[PDB]
Amino acid sequence: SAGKTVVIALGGNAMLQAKEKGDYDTQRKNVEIAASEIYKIHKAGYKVVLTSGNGPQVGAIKLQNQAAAGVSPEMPLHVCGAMSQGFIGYMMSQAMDNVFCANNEPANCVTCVTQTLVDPKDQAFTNPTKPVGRFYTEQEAKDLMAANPGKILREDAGRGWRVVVPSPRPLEIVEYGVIKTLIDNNVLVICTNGGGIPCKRENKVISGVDAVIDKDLATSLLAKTLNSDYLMILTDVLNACIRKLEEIKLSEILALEKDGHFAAGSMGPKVRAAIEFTQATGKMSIITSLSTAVDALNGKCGTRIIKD
Amino acid sequence: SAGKTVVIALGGNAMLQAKEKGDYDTQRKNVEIAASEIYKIHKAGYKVVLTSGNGPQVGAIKLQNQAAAGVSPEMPLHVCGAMSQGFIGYMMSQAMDNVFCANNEPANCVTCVTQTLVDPKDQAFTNPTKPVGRFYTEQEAKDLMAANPGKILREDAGRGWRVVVPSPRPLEIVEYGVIKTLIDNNVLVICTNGGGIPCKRENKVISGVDAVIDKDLATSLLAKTLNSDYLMILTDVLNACIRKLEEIKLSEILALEKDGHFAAGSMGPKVRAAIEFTQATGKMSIITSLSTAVDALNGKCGTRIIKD
Ligand SMILES: *SC(=S)N(CC)CC
Ligand SMILES: CCN(CC)C(=S)S
Repeated sequence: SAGKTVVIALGGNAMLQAKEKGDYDTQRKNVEIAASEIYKIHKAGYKVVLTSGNGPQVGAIKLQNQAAAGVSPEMPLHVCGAMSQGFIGYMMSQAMDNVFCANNEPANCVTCVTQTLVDPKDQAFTNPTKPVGRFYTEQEAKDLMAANPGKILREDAGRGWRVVVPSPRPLEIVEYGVIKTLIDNNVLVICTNGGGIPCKRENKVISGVDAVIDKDLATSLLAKTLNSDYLMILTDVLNACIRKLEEIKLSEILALEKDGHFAAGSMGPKVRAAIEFTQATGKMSIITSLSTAVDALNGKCGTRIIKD
Repeated sequence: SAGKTVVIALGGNAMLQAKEKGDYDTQRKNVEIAASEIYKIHKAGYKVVLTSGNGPQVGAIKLQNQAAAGVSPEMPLHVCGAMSQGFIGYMMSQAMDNVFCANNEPANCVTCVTQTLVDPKDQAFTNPTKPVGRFYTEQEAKDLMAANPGKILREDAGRGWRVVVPSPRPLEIVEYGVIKTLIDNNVLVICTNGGGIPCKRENKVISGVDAVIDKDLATSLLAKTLNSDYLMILTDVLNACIRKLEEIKLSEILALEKDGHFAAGSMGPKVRAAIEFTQATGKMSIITSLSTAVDALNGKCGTRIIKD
């Protein structure tokens, strides 16, 4: 209630380790591991807003929706997104309620279904870039496409090939006002799972567009709207590398960015979201592993991005 | 801020009319027509908690998970419920946002993923009861029940066959405290979609159990815990009939239930629900149609159950 606010973005490893399978039990066990790292942040007295990504979960749901179109009507990707929030938000808040009760603190936590407005004219709708669901073999992918020419797949960090979808820039977290209310009251809020159900607003009406927003760009948005004290991005990497970055200034990480020093790995969007947050608020952004989250806040490690 | 609280439970006709197929646009429209009716109550200045049922939606998701098992990991019933909460909740909060903005009130609504504790030793777990998904033929039910020995199907109000799942009585809404924080702050809250994801607690750890909870009892319990000033079960039918029932007594409606006046149709749990709320709270339960929600509160029509 006097504690500072940290907005924390979980990554894949909160549910799926290096190419496990997305069965419920595997994911829950992963989420219970994450929930104990996050609790420490709560215990240290910070107010927490928890987001996460979508990739495998919405991918799997859209896959189940194609594979069963014969039997049950097929749902659009935005509706699949909605279902992923239900699912992810469910594991998250169940795992957080158990860690709460495992420390004899009454459960006080919610997941909010979350819409995120985007520009329908965004170039991302002509150019899918965001990998989702399962990994396929180069040859497995090559032929999956020959079957369904609509389907686009691409090679994902070398690990294999993946279905790819539109990933527009997030403009507004629709439920922003309620989230703010909930942290003002010290609720551990879970939301913006997978970046929010992409939508557009067109003369006073919101409707779902088919896409998966970047979990980092969208969490940066939310964090800066909430005028949060910290932005944390949680990976399975100990540091954002280029060499690794420890405490680093906005000026520097900026020059390092425009010189394509992050152009390879998956760190490009994360670095971009840290930068945007620190530019907009002047407060610190952190990129560390799920496993060193408290320590980063404490100054002990991670990449901490700071104002000039 | 000054408004009384009404806890409102939507029925099927909220998302599916009779003989409609459960694709997205069909469901969105029905939701949109209900958002319109519910927005009158908000305008009248009531504090609104919105709940709904699940049956056709969670059934569909479970059928998708079954049908796509060769390709994607099939998820348990409780997870499928959470996914339906995300989908219904999304549709509902988006319609609500749209009505608000249509009438120049900025949006202020959210859907909360909800868990409902139940007793793992409820008799319903070994006597599957709650119908779910789409209607089959006597023909179509036995093939399924024989290619699936353990699939269970039964008739339902005289229209055809349907999968059947444990329907345990609800003991507690886990997110209750956060829901109450929300109406206290004048957020139109949508929760308990289909009665909430059935869970059990043992040893201070919550875990999903494979059921589907009757939406009405769960809202009755929610309203009862919230100390709502009203309980509204909305249906497509306009009175809890047997003689027409207008404003009626707790003494009397109780008797009619015992003289078995609702017993075989589709009212039993709804009247039980209301009786139980008014009984524990001395507050008014209502059972009108969607088309007459305001009018009912406006003490024009309905079934208005009242204490002696
Ligand atoms: S940073 C850096 S150099 N690495 C690889 C050891 C992080 C995986
Ligand atoms: C009772 C029929 N009706 C209006 C005539 C609705 S269910 S909306």
